[PDB]
Amino acid sequence: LKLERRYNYTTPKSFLELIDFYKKLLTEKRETIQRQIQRYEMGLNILA
Amino acid sequence: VKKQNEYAVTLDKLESDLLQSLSEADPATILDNTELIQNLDKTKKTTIE
Amino acid sequence: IIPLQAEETQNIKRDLDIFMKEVESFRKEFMQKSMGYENINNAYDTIMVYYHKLTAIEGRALEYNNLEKLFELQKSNYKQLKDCMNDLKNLKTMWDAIALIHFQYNDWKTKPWRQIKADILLDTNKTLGTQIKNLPKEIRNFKGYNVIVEKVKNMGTVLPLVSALHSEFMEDRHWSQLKQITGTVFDHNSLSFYFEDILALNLYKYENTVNEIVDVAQKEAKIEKKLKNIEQWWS
Amino acid sequence: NVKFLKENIKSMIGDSLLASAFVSYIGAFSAKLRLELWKNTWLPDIIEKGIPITEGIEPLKILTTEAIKSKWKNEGLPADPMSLENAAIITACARWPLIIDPQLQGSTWIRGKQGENLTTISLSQPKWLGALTSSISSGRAVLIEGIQQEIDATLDPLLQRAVKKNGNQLQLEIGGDPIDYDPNFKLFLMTKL
Amino acid sequence: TTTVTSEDHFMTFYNENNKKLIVVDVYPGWSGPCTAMYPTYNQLMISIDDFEKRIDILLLDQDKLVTYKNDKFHAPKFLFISEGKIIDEVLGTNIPVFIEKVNKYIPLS
Repeated sequence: LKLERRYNYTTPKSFLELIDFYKKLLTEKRETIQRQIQRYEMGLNILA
Repeated sequence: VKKQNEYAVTLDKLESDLLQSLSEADPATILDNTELIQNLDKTKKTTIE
Repeated sequence: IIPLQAEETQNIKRDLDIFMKEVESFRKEFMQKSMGYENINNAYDTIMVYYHKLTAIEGRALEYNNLEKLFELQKSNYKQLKDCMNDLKNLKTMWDAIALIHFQYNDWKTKPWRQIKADILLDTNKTLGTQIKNLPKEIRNFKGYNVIVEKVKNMGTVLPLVSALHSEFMEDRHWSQLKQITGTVFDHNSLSFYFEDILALNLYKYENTVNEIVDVAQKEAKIEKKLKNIEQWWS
Repeated sequence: NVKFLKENIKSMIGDSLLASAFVSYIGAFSAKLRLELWKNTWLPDIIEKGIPITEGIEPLKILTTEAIKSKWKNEGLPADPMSLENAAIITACARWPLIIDPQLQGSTWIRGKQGENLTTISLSQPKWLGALTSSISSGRAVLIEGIQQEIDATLDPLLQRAVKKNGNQLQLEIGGDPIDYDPNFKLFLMTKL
Repeated sequence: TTTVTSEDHFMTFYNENNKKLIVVDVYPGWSGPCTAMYPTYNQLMISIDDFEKRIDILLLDQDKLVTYKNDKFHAPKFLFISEGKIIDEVLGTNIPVFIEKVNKYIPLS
């Protein structure tokens, strides 16, 4: 706001909607791997 | 980038075709089976490539 | 000889303390919901068992003081008994709450027979307010009380459904489509005893479907009223 | 592949914090400042806290793949960090993407990415409430043009990411009469200002 | 309900209801108390004998039965007897809408 005229704003609702998004993105990302790692561990147990 | 994406799909396909092939084939067939010898040659090559 | 006799009595007192705490828990665990009198009889019956325990309780407290000799074990067996007495008193206040609960449940069945669209909506509002008042009043006591509180929670859900029948925002065609999904033999306005039949379809298990049904009805009641406002203009 | 993936769980826990922090707030700022928020302030404080971040990650790589960057090169997204960054943000957006685009770079790219049934609706369109409520009920996407500032009161219920669940079918209350809302609906807002 | 006219008729209706309670209601909160007492004595008799089956209520016709029961206990007035012996004494009046006072009344031992 000091450097250029451009106005941005953050609210406590903006923060509360971050914590939601991270929780949602972390589960999705971790669920993609926990599926991928399972295939390899399932397959290694067969190879062995 | 298209070849890196292409090869990843072919290796992912070959990976699944080891899991079904080993499990389905019997221990007496596995030793002198032709399809399993071919896959192990291809998978070793495609990893280096 | 005081201790030797005291140990014997204390051991008997503790056993009696436990049995009383079992009997007080039994009357609290047992929910009518509907069931009347037989529960009220069980409470007064428990009242006799406690009076019998208080007597035995006394016959110990006598034996201890008779012994004397400043034995801590005599006073502690008493501290064990007083615990069972307070637990009994908790069970007392519990059975009391159940009776008031059956009285509101009894007023509800009378209003099903009475029915009335305008009466049910007003009845549904006040009962919801009274029911909410009772649950917040309930606190502490013994365990198994959650079992009773959920029964009251189920009672409030049916009170919300009665208010929807009151409004008359759903037709029979709307009542049939929901009835197909619901699989309930009773329709929107079948009889007066339908309040009992609506119970079988769990409020928790079949609120979403009925709510979704009642919501689609209100949109149709609005959609129809515009068609009636429009049909009136051209007529 | 196992041992690496096990290290790729915990390191995709410290990543996701940066990614989320980056997508939510960063987007209103300019190149220099955007860079100072995630590289000069955040990425350092995560190394101190010992959250197991993958070494050398930046928002470009961690949010979106290399295949999908090459797709955007074909839809008029220039290769400058700021446009890729902006584009990675609109994709993984929890809140509705409001876009500040003079020079119409953003608008042209949304027509590229969302090619089919991206129905463009200026707030000044006459039956605009009807065209949106019909597209909400069964439509791919809607770009809203103009929308300079002061968003109309009829959008305020839609702008709320909240959708009411009426049993099986989901129905959100927009305007006077509530209308059904189907999944995979997008709403891009763009501001030539 | 066992309507009393005295402390004799208050302790008699008390002793009669030995299994349940007999809540003597000595006077009221003014405001034409006789008609209101008999009207409340019906809805409470429904809420006490029919609904609860716990207590009777003996609206003591103007005497000092409350003061004598409070004397005999040691523990408008409301004397709650158990086998004709003073067990519960609570004093305080109520106007026409005494449903709040009655809800407040429900329920001490």
